[PDB]
Amino acid sequence: KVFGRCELAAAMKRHGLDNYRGYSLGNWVCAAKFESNFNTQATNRNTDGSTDYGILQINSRWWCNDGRTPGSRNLCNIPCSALLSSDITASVNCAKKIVSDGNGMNAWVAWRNRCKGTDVQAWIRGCRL
Ligand SMILES: [Cl-]
Ligand SMILES: [Cl-]
Ligand SMILES: [Cl-]
Ligand SMILES: [Cl-]
Ligand SMILES: [Cl-]
Ligand SMILES: [Cl-]
Ligand SMILES: [Cl-]
Ligand code: NA
Repeated sequence: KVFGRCELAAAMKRHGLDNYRGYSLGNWVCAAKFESNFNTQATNRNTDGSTDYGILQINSRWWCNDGRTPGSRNLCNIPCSALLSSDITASVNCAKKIVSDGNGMNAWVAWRNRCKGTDVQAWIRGCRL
């Protein structure tokens, strides 16, 4: 599913990502935009053979199992394809564990390079929330 901007914001808010670990909702929307373009079916292989899945491009090296990432972990105890559902519950819950790992949203390189230090609340502007 390709989410609408405010549609995704509302879904993330509902799931408690708004100000999770102090990251206002706009951070998560901004991140999702540059990770997946709001597409739950997004997948991208990394240089190391691991793959990123879903609206928040969660990595198979550490967080999910895709049957093909050698010497990887599965810290969110899920098959990676579960993250490609039109529903985002698995993504959001796994993201809560990631952003608590110590690095915050710097875990998402695209957030650090494209969202961090910007006016991220602009990503929820005009949204009814
Ligand atoms: Cl947009
Ligand atoms: Cl694997
Ligand atoms: Cl393969
Ligand atoms: Cl594991
Ligand atoms: Cl959802
Ligand atoms: Cl933090
Ligand atoms: Cl915000
Ligand atoms: Na894995």
